[PDB]
Amino acid sequence: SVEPYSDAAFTQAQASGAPVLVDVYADWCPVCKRQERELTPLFAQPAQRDLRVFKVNFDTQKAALQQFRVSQQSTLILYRNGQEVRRSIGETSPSALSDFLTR
Repeated sequence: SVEPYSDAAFTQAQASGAPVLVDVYADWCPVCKRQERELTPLFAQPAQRDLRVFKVNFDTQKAALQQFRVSQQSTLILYRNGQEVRRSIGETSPSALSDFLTR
């Protein structure tokens, strides 16, 4: 699933046991645009079937940025079982983004 970040939906996703992707975007970022392109089909693939994606708007959700220790748009943070596994900034290789979600 893909949904806008909110406190309540994020906390419920983290308590669910499912993997969670925090995707920090900006409406005027060509990298972000580019990422979104390549991530959208990856989100629909069977290996991603349990992934809960939250889109954090860099411009409007500043409390979320502090929580996630995020200083740049195009940051991706992957959680499993409620704990951060890895993060990535600015990556636009389709194979690298696939592997970021999969490994």
